[PDB]
Amino acid sequence: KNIDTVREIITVASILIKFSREDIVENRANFIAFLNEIGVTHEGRKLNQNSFRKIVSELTQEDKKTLIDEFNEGFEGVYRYLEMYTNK
DNA sequence: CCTGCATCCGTGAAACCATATGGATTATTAAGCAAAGCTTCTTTTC
Repeated sequence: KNIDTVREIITVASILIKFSREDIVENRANFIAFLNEIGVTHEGRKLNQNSFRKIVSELTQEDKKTLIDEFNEGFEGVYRYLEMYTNK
């Protein structure tokens, strides 16, 4: 379904903020322009801000859990250091 | 002067005035923004 399109969204976000290029995620319209030029596609077309908030909105809680769990896999070296000093 | 004793010092187990002043705080406004809502094009139904 659309869940796979969201998977490529967060994966491109993972590469994007992983390679020290941050400022293009927090602003939204330029980010959607970036996603449209790299050629992601939900239902045969480009991405609208309404369409973006729908596809983020129309979404299941367990799938969201799956997406953040998949997202945390690249950022493992940060989290091991993060929790090694919090084992109280 | 140099051999010979003493010791002793270390060492561990008040109030105000005045005057700037600028930095800190508050108000005030332009920008912007997410969310909503027209307007037309497809898409699905009988």
